[PDB]
Amino acid sequence: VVSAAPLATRGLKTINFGGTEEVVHERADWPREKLLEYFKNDTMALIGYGSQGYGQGLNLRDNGLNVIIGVRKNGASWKAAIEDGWVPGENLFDVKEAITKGTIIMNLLSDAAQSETWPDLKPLITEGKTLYFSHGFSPVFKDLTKVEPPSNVDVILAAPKGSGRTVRSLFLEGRGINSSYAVWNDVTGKAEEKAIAMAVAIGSGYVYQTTFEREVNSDLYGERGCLMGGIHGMFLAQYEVLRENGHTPSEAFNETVEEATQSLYPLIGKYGMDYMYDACSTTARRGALDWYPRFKDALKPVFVELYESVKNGTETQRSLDFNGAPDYRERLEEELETIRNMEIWKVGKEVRKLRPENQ
Amino acid sequence: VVSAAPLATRGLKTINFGGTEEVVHERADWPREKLLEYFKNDTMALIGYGSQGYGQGLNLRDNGLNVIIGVRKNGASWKAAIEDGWVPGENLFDVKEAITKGTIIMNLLSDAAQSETWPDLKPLITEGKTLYFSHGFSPVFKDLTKVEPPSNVDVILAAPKGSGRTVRSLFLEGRGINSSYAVWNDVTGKAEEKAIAMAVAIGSGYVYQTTFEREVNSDLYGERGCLMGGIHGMFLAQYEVLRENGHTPSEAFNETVEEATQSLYPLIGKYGMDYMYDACSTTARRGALDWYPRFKDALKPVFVELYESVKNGTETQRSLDFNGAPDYRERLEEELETIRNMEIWKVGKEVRKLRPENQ
Ligand SMILES: NC(=O)C1=CN([C@@H]2O[C@H](COP(=O)(O)OP(=O)(O)OC[C@H]3O[C@@H](n4cnc5c(N)ncnc54)[C@H](OP(=O)(O)O)[C@@H]3O)[C@@H](O)[C@H]2O)C=CC1
Ligand SMILES: NC(=O)C1=CN([C@@H]2O[C@H](COP(=O)(O)OP(=O)(O)OC[C@H]3O[C@@H](n4cnc5c(N)ncnc54)[C@H](OP(=O)(O)O)[C@@H]3O)[C@@H](O)[C@H]2O)C=CC1
Ligand SMILES: [Mg+2]
Ligand SMILES: [Mg+2]
Ligand SMILES: [Mg+2]
Ligand SMILES: [Mg+2]
Repeated sequence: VVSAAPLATRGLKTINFGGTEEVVHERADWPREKLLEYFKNDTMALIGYGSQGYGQGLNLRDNGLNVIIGVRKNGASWKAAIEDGWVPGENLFDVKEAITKGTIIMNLLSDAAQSETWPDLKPLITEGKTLYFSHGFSPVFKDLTKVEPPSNVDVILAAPKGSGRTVRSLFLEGRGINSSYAVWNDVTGKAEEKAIAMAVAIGSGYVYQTTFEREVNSDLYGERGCLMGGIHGMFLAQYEVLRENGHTPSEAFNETVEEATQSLYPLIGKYGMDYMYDACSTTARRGALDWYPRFKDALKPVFVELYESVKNGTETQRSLDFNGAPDYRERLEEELETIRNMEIWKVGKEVRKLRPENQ
Repeated sequence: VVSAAPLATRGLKTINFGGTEEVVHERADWPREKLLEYFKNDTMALIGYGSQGYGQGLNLRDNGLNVIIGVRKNGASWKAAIEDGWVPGENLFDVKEAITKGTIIMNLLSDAAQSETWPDLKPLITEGKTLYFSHGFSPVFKDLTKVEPPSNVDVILAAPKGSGRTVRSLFLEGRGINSSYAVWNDVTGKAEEKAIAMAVAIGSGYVYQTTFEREVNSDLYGERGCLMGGIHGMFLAQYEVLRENGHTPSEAFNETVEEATQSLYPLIGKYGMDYMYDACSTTARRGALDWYPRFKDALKPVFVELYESVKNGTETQRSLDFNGAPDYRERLEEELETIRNMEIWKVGKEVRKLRPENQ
């Protein structure tokens, strides 16, 4: 087996992250007036209107860039875009018409739909246009997705590390979700610059460098891990043991979910894990130092196995097969309903309702 | 084996938490004018000045209640109290002098020190005084702690389910950390009223009923689990596998910690797990739905181990031994230092410095 060329500083500004210098761009490198000048002849055609099309699109619109939306006419996204103020015929079109109008084509359809639609959209990404992704899913797993970007266009990526809903809300607050950028194909000598400028234009906080392959392996891993799948499994397991030993729902929920999200996890994020430890009792410190190695070892096998499911392509197959179905929306909502109806989340609805700021 | 008596509704106001009625009190039940009248002849002597002494004491002081601090003279607590505006000889004294002046003795020493000082403090908690804890640790594990509260005083508990730093900061926003309340001994018929009034007076959000035994068991189990020990272990294991497969630190940290605390975990806390899932991509939802039952299954044995270590007394014994040492501050700090110097947390420093709100 073969190794991989490292990410290259190229003499650019860098930050030392715990022993590795990484390429990093910050908002002051791309102020609003500069972005407007840089893109003054461009049209961002944003294809798709999931939460990334929402957060990236509305941030581009607010920053004054010439952005339009392309989605299946009279589908769900179409109406969702209308209710965010995109006007059919002005800056909301069907997919083919948006691509004809745009110079930068932001493929923000579902990863499954990126594969399904690609035979039809590829002839429209002509010379002089730029093809943009927010995930390496489609072009990297070509054996399963059949997505081959044309060799005569720049192919760039900007990947916000957060929910599209928080890409929007943080930007409104003066904050911002971090983004990866990557170049998959550079034909002009400007793909990188466009990827970094795009990354700032969509409201990112800081931008750091990756590759399409690194990004898709990280992303697929994390969302299945602690970002979404792990944290939920953790909550479910801890809550169940408490309920089986007699603890009332309110007690078990406050000791599992509420204390975490309303107190301790925000301290981790504001000041780091040691600060959060030091903000709790000597008892909880002794207890937490005792048991985090036991939790690390219980989960490490699960994590190296999940990374394998990502690398070999199983998780990609799963998503292509489930989300590639026309009724994917209806059956995903079925499984979300199962989450909704678990005791722990029925209890959560009541706990949240009692918060002083919801009264 | 022996069973236990359930919690008693007693025909009080109740809230249904997923099929269980629970005694819940709200701030509206104790308006500020009521509180200040109810406690007008009392003195809260608050013993200790960790996070809870800081959070509860300053909330009582700002609320207008007659609170004083009692801590070892010229130690760390004493220094911090003086910085927080407590005045020696006015509302800041040593432990014995404070107890002598108080009518409600809030024992907020470390759970190891509660056991160490208890033979000297017990004779000072005389008839007409009230003993108060924020943790069932001492009286419930009497065979290990040797804490036996006097039979002629009320003994009560209000346990804020969050760090004392958050008890303080939420109070200053008109929010609040929720509290358990419980009664160990009631010789007046007024112990419950007092525990609930204290829970509200120290700044709690809503107050639900528990017992001393139920509180300490769920509490010790919670902090060792996903509250502090469990979330740390998950972070370390997920981050290590990523670093073991070549991902840069900024990528591995963002895909593990930053996106979690800055984006997705706040969504869980504000609207529940299903809302968070629906705010993410169709690929993320497919993966999270495929893996949360796997993480639950891999973790639940660790949690049945944890609850048994809490139940039988190993955890309490562990904390009594380690924290009861005189140099507990520097011994605990040393272990906190290993955390600070972990690659993941050194990286997090630079990640946090790059946030736009921190410029
Ligand atoms: N968020 C939290 O902190 C929570 C804690 N609780 C409970 O609240 C109580 C207080 O916890 P917390 O505020 O964290 O306190 P800590 O665990 O941080 O204990 C620190 C306090 O203990 C004193 N102390 C320690 N050893 C001794 C000793 N040998 N003799 C005399 N005093 C001593 C310290 O004085 P010095 O500076 O001189 O060492 C200081 O006032 C505990 O029952 C805890 O379980 C409840 C909910 C959560
Ligand atoms: N927070 C996030 O969502 C993040 C996601 N990304 C990446 O951004 C991209 C978009 O994700 P996200 O915004 O969540 O979108 P979703 O995964 O929710 O996809 C929804 C969009 O796909 C369209 N679509 C679905 N099926 C089809 C189909 N058969 N034909 C045409 N259009 C279809 C929908 O239109 P319709 O209503 O008509 O079905 C809608 O516009 C992905 O590459 C994702 O991995 C990047 C960072 C994080
Ligand atoms: Mg991600
Ligand atoms: Mg607690
Ligand atoms: Mg505790
Ligand atoms: Mg993804």
